[PDB]
Amino acid sequence: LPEPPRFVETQTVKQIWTSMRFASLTESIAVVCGNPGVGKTEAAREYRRTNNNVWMITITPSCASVLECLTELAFELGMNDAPRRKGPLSRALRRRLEGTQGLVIIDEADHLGAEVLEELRLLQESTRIGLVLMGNHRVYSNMTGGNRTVEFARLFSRIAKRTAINKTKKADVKAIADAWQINGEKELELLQQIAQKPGALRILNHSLRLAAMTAHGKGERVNEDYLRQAFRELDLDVDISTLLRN
Amino acid sequence: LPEPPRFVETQTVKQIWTSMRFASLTESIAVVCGNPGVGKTEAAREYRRTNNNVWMITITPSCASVLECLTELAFELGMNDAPRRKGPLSRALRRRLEGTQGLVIIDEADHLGAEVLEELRLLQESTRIGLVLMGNHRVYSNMTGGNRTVEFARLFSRIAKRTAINKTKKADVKAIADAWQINGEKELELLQQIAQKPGALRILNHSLRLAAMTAHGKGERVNEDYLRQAFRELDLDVDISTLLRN
Amino acid sequence: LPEPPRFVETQTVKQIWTSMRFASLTESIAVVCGNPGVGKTEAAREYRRTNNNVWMITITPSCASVLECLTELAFELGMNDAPRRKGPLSRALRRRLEGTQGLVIIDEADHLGAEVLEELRLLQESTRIGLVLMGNHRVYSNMTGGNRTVEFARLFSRIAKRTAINKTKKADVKAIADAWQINGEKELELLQQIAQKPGALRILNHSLRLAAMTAHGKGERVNEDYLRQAFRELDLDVDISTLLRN
Amino acid sequence: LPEPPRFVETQTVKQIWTSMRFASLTESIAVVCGNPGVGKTEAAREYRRTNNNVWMITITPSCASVLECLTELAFELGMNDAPRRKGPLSRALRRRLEGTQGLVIIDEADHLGAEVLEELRLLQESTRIGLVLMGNHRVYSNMTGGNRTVEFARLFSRIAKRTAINKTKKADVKAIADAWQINGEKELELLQQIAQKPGALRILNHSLRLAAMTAHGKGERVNEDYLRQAFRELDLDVDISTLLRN
Amino acid sequence: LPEPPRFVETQTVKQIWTSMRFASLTESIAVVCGNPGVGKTEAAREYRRTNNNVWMITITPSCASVLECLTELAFELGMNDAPRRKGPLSRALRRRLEGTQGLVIIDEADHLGAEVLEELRLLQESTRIGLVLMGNHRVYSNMTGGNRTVEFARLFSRIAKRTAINKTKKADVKAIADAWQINGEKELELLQQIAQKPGALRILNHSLRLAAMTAHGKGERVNEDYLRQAFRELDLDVDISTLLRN
Amino acid sequence: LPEPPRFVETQTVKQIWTSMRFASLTESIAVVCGNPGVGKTEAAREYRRTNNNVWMITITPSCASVLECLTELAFELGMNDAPRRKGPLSRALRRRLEGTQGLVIIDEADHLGAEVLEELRLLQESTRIGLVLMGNHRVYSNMTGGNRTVEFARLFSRIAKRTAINKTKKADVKAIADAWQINGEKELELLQQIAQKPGALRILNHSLRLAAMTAHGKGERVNEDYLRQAFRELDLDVDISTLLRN
Amino acid sequence: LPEPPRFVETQTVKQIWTSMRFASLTESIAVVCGNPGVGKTEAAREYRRTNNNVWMITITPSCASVLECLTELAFELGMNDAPRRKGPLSRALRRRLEGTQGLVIIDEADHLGAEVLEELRLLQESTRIGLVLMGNHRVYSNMTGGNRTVEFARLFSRIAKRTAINKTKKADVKAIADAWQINGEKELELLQQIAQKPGALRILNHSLRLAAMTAHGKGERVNEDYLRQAFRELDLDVDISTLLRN
Amino acid sequence: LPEPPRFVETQTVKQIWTSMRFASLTESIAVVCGNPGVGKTEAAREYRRTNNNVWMITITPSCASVLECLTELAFELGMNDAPRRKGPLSRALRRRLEGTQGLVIIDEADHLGAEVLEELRLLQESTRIGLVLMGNHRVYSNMTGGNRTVEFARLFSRIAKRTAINKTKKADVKAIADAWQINGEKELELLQQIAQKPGALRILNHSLRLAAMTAHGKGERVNEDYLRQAFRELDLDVDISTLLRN
DNA sequence: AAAAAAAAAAAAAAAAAAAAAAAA
DNA sequence: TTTTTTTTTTTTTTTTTTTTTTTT
Ligand SMILES: Nc1ncnc2c1ncn2[C@@H]1O[C@H](COP(=O)(O)OP(=O)(O)OP(=O)(O)O)[C@@H](O)[C@H]1O
Repeated sequence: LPEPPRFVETQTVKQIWTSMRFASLTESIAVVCGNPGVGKTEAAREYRRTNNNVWMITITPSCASVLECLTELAFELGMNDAPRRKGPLSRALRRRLEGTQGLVIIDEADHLGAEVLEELRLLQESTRIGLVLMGNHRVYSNMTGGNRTVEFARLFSRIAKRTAINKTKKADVKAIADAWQINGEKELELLQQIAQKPGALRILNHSLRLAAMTAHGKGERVNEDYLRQAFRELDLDVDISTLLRN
Repeated sequence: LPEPPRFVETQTVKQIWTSMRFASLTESIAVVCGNPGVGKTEAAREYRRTNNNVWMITITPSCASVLECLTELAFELGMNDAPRRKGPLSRALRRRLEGTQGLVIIDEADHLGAEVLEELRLLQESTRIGLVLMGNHRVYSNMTGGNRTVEFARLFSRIAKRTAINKTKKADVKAIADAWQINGEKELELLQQIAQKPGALRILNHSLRLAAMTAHGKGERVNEDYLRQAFRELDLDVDISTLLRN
Repeated sequence: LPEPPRFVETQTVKQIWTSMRFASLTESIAVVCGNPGVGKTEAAREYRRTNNNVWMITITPSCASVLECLTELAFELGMNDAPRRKGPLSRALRRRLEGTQGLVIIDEADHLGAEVLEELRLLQESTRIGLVLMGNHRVYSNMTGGNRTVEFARLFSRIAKRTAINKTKKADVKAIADAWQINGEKELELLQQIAQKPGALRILNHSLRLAAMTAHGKGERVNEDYLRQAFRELDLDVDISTLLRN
Repeated sequence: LPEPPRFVETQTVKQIWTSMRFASLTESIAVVCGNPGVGKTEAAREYRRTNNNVWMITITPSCASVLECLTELAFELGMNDAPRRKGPLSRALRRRLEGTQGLVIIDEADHLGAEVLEELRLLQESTRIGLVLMGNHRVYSNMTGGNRTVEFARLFSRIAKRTAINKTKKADVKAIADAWQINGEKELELLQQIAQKPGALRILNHSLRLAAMTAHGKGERVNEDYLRQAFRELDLDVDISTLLRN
Repeated sequence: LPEPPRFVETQTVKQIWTSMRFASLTESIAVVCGNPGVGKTEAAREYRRTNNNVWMITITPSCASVLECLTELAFELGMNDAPRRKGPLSRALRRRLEGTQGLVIIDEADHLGAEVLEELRLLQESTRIGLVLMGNHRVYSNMTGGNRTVEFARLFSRIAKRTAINKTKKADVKAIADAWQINGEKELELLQQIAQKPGALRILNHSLRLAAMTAHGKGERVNEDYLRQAFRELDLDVDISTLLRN
Repeated sequence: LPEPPRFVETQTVKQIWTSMRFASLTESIAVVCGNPGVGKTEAAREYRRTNNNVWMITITPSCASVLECLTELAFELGMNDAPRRKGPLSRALRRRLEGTQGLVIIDEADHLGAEVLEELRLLQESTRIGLVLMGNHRVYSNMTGGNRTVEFARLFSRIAKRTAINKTKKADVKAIADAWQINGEKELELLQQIAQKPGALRILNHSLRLAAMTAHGKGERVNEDYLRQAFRELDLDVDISTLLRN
Repeated sequence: LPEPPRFVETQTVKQIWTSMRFASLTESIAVVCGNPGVGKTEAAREYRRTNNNVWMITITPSCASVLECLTELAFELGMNDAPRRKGPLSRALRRRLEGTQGLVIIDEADHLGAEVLEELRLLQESTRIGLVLMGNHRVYSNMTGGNRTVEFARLFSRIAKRTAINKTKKADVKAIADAWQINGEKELELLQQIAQKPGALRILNHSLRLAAMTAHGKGERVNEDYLRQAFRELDLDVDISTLLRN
Repeated sequence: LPEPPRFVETQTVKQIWTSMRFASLTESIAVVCGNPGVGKTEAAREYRRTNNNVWMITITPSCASVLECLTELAFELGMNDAPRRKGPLSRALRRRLEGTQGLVIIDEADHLGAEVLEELRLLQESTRIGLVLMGNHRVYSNMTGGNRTVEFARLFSRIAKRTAINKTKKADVKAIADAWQINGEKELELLQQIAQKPGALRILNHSLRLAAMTAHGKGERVNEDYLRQAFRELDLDVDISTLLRN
């Protein structure tokens, strides 16, 4: 019956916000790398919404070059009239970002190459801001493993605080259930089981939203039956590569 | 005598449409991969024609790169003046697709590489639309099987609902026959046999259209004789790799 | 004395033309694969000459990639200003070929790989034209034999009608002899014997042209003697790999 | 005393020129494969010099790929600004060689692989010219011997006339002696003996040139003594793999 | 006391140089293969130093492929900007080497395979230069012995003059002693005995240089004692595979 | 109490250094092969440390191919940006090593095959450096024994000085004891007895270090008791293949 | 009732740990070979878990080659992006393992061939770590017995400490019983008798776990009856090769 | 009249299932070997069908090597894109089977060699699954009899539970008859007599199916007459050896 | 012990034609 | 006009190796 909670401050969200606060305070690059669906992107979005002078961009493979990444950062800054060349855009970003003590949150930073990462590191160094590189466990692995540990030496030195989010914690699903008004022990155990699945918090949110929608359509309250039905839906455990083969 | 039916709503078509509706509502990526000639592309085309704010593109090996796939998507959107660079085109697609709650159906998505699939994934994430990847069993097999379950981890994580179409069901051919005005039990059995041949509805439609054309030319009604003649035609059981040796 | 016939409509030519007409009407891929020198390439050329909206290309190993094959198809279309990229060229071909109900005859289609064949079948599907793959037994043997029957599954399902030309039939050589004004039973027997040689119809044409040229030079009518002299020429039965050894 | 004859029209040269004329007239591939030092390369060079619209290239192992062989052919054609890709170069060759009824002489053609030979065959077919292939017995042995006769089936069918040069005939050495002003019966017998050695005509030419140079230096006429001295030179009968052992 | 002679024109050097001049004049391939330490490499180096338009390369097992061998030849030619592909490099070598009547000296030619030797032979044929191949008995043994006499048939036919250097002759050591200011009969006998050892002239030069260095250090003239001490050094007659066992 | 000596100059070390100086001066290949644990590798390492323009590499079975051995040599040279192909890397090594009169110490050279040994031999010949092969008796045994004395003929001829180290000499262990401050006659006899054990100097060093560590832990001086305890340790006389059986 | 102990520090475990510590300190190869089921692999695993900079790999017959064994070691090191060639992987291992003074425990080292054992020995030499070879009596028997004591001479010389585990000792089973809370003298005697059976500690662990499971299911305490039932199970005394015959 | 039962849960099937459960629980290898046709393979297949995370492969002499056996195991796992090398395939199997608590049943394991059995044992050890060897008495006889019991010592120690199936038991045929709706005492005696014949359950099933087919053809019920006729059929007592010679 | 066959397959160039948008 | 870039790619192979097995 109640409207779904758009965002809840879980333990993982609190840790990620602490990492971003440290990055903005010490003015050094921070790495927030975790497995998919652990609450990273929504934590970054909520941090951007609730904190002034915080700018967040995502790195698509189309915006994975220096000019396109700088243009994305400028568009996030509101500089809709930014120059379309590398040098003028870099200088405009240096002028606009300086003196703000901001926090440029590079979501999906694993797509960044060496040149773009060097450009971002130089921008942070000459701007004195926080640069939170996000993504998956490839963010750290890109800066280590042979020739990459000497080319990325300066960038790896800039990294002050690094956070690894392996799996969604029990406190996270507990907070989500509390925000969803769920009290049943069986329901909590089912939510915890859904959490350990790949795409942890995404699958948890999909199951919760589908169960809430089904209960609202049927005019009843959400219980373990609706959660189980939603989790059995989505065909998560379907080996569809073998279904077509056989 | 009556005109052939352009499209008939079948069980497989209904399941695919349910998957599309779920993808558009939940705003998460869905996978619809089936064996050749099971009714995926035609159902997707009918969904696009009957529903507003629904966009369909096909992924040829020529349009299997980020720039070309984004250009195809823009051309589907009606943005005939789309930018020719990766970044500006991605931003234009983000502005155009946002706020529509649409459904971008990526037909033949098995041709997409890691880069293009990742870019489309990020576009869906930052746009809040539904992405329906189609093709064959290789769509799922690309995202699983070793090193590709950690590179495609995030893309696998967004996948909300996946639908398997191994072979066309009896209800599908029953609906096709009813739309074709076929009542004979022998004709129904012949259609059922025709469906299980490789390329189920491709061969079924070819045989039905040929039988109808032959009957109309001869001025008679369609019966089992014309169906059998059409099925014996098309040389499906011709091992044309051995008619030359022997 | 009479001028040689540049082309004669025969049984093999009639069957190949029936296959091409079926491919153009049903708008589905057709395969015309036979042994060398049976009357396939000339049949396709004559079909292109006598039928409008019919475009024929040959696939050299240099034009066996997607970009080069699409450029060859565009040049056949008269699009001498075709784009030099894969995507723009594919879209230009989609625009130009659409609405014509044409017939793209891919001569020597055995050279095409999986990528180019997949691109061509997708172009045919999105354009609603007839695609005729031509060549030798490898045209079909490429789409069967293990992993190639599941990668080429959709393309194999596209194949509506497949025609095998193992050896030149008796009616074919009879029609050619009639076009060459040959009545002698011994001459017909010699022509039939010449046909069964490898490179059947090429050897037939070479022998006929040589005999006609020699008879015209000598001022006499063509008879079995000139045919025998021409056939004993061309050194068909010369084991030239053992003449050097011995 | 008289200057050596650069080229003399021997019987083998006449046969090779007849094969070349037949290939250029019939517009079909011809094979001229013989033992080393029989006069094939010099006959081809003289044919190219004395006949217009005749182009000759040689196939080194570096120029044994499609792009490099096509570039060699273009450079022979005088197209010094030829494109550096397979497709554009093939199309440029098709445009330039078409309408000339020329004769593309492929010297050392046994080095061509299946791909390059197939491309050259298709170029000849779509250009209507004469392709002449030479080398050693491996030219024919490449297109025969099991799987090689079904892969090279079309190319073997193209072959109109094939000429074998096992060893230089008595007429060849007779013509060479006549051009060299040699009348002695012992000298003719010695030249015939020199011919039967491996590398027949190369050894013959080397011996004749050495004898002529020695006679000119000594101010005398060439006789059997100088021929014998030259033939005992060149160390043909030196088992140098055993001279080091013993 | 006097400085050692860098190079002395021995009888073996004279014979090798005669072979080089014959190869450069006749413009045909020559082979100079002999046992280790006989003076072939130094003779080639001195010929390159004292004669213009003479190019010498050595064939390491890394430079035993067509591309690397052609790059070595180009670097010897001074073409420091040679193309890195097979075809363009071959054409550049053809253009640069043509019209010079040079002498491409292939040291250690026994490492060349069939492909590289074939390419070098065709380069010499189409360039009209002299190709000199050195090494050991395996240079000729590679072109004879079964299937190797028919694959290497043309290359064997090209060979104009082949020179065998089994062991250094008495004239060689006599000239070396004369250049070294050695007159004692015992010293001459000791040098002759040193020559017959494996690595004839390598050991001879090493012993002479060591004796001269020791005499210069002691301030005396070189005599039989110093040569004997040097020859007893170098541990030539040490069965070092048995000193460890016993 | 005193720190262990890192390295001590002994008779075997002096002989090996004399061989290395001879190889670097004469610019010819030298062989230093001996039984395991005789002081070869440490002598080579100390020579590299104390002498400029001296480069040492070891040949692991993975680095026993031409490309990998050349890459090892380049990495020893400091060429961290060396090319990854055989030819360019060989030319880079030729350029870098030339004009230095250096000494390439090939430790564990018995793992090199014919190809890699030939490449290193030609590199030394074209560079005028000292190639000091090292290892065990197989270094020489690979170059003799039938067909191996004619394939390795040039390499064997180039071997200037070969040094055999069967067992560590009495002077070697005497110098080691002097560096270890050992005066007891019983201790000297025990060290000599330890020397004759297999892995002579490895075992001697292990025993000395263990005795010194035990004495330092107990606060006493090293005597015969500690050496005997260390030698009874290390379980050299344990027939561990019969302990498990019994 | 109490949970089973995952690991107990037996006397054999203490001896194996002493050997591993000696190998890591002395930086020399150690051998831990014994009869199966004595407590070797679990001791190595526990040592790896409790000590930092300790890497343990196992040698399957598929991982018995140099490349696969080095890849196994790299994967144990944590570099999932290790190069797949012999040389680059060896250099990456040398770089990563250097400066750590680690302990690479090669479990099941009896499967290693001469090449792989030599490569691991050289890696340990150039890295200064402790290589602990494990397995059965064949580990030593591979390095002794004729030709194998001279090829494996260096590897045998580098073996610092070798430890024999013939059978599980009384102290080991006493410690296991103490960790299992077993006090009965009859139970202790039964455990001792179980130990002397082949596969000593595997059988002991299986019997103890089955007895504990049966007691927990029946709600009683483990005594002599449950251990006797478990030992009579597992069908150790079943001559199953004679049951089928009779 | 009733359809034949596909499977019946017999006493032998129950014992085999108990052995498989024990193997999957104790995480140790189990051996299920018996006489041919005693209900082993079908019991294993039924257990695989009715249990999750259970994988069954058969070992034929074609797939009796390490690479092919691992490929078959991977194909059973559904990894149709498994690597083709020994090491990568072994690592992929280790990653896929780890944590699944699986049970790999190796049907007809007597064909496995020492290398493949060792690889499977190490895979089970490092994966913690249940390896069920299967076949005939050779499975155990390969692990005992001299040198085979010291080479297979570890594998023999790994074997937890071994089950012998000498012949089909009375309860087995009783359950089969009950599932086949047979009540006659004479029919039961005939089935029992059929069971003791070689190929016990294969022969019993063949006789029962033939009798049922004959009864259905004649429209009567199965009784002793039909079973006797079926048993006299199949030529079980026909000695082919003596009829042909005589 | 010796010769031949059938793969996987992974790292490394390099090089050349085509727009193609934008600022002064 | 003048320039600045820029980026996107598409093909070019090229090699180096790395077993895997299979038989005689
Ligand atoms: N429970 C059962 N009910 C009916 N038939 C059975 C049953 N178990 C086995 N069979 C029959 O046994 C035959 C083959 O299975 P079975 O286990 O006897 O083979 P096997 O000789 O052990 O096999 P292999 O030696 O190849 O592993 C079939 O005819 C099958 O019908």
